[PDB]
Amino acid sequence: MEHVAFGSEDIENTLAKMDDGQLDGLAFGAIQLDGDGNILQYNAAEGDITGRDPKQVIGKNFFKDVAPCTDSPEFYGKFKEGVASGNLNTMFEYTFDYQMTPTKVKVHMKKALSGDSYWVFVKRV
Ligand SMILES: *C(=O)/C=C/c1ccc(O)cc1
Repeated sequence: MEHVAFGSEDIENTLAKMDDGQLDGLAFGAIQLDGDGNILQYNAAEGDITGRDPKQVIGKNFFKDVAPCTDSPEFYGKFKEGVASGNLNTMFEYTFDYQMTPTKVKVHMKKALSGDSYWVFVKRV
């Protein structure tokens, strides 16, 4: 297992150094998106939470296809403001309820170190 804590202030530095294998060792869900919301990476802990197979969701659009319950001002809207402003770093609670038992989570969205992709981090609450 990888020793990085959910919500660490340098989290994007640590994850920049990891391959696909190491992402699967995190204690929390990790999804990497491009500026359009297409899924670039999706780790095993996130599938454990949502029941999605990471190999099937990679390449799909998070907001249009995989997670329509996040297509809302409070989730997708904050993502789009962050992409546009170049500053994305926010934490909030949310409920995932599309094709799954309604599940309360804490979400941390943050821009990647290179500034051209974006992380969504998820843990149960
Ligand atoms: C509501 O539609 C949320 C869906 C969702 C969140 C996170 C995932 O990894 C997969 C689906």
